[PDB]
Amino acid sequence: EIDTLREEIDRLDAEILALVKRRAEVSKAIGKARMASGGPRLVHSREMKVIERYSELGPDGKDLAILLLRLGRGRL
Amino acid sequence: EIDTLREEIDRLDAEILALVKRRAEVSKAIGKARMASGGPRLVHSREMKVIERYSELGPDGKDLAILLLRLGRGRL
Repeated sequence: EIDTLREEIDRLDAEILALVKRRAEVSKAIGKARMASGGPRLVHSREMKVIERYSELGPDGKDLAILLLRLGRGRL
Repeated sequence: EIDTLREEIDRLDAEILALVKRRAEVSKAIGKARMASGGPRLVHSREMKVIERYSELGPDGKDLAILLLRLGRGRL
């Protein structure tokens, strides 16, 4: 029944938004700790593994991982 | 400490991936029920509200909502 399915979607989006906001805050912290310690960014090791993880969803999955990594970027 | 922050990221991504997979399955169902009942797609009402919800994250947020809606599209 559509309305039950719709309310399942709204529950899923509440959970996703909360987790993405937290992921953005944690990534920002990791960024601070990288810059405040030098050392290269882990693009080809760790970031590529994150993109591969979400690639299980298909190519819109790869793009989703790319946006999550953008959300973790430092602001002045 | 980086390694603790890194393990928090990996926990957050496990949760996000599980919820996105479920959201894809539920959206597909809503799609089936729409087609199998006619009626217009709720682009300007419901989909726009989902994009607005994720827009709280910034423009990468708008793009994230667009990809979540794509993941819900029917396959033969």
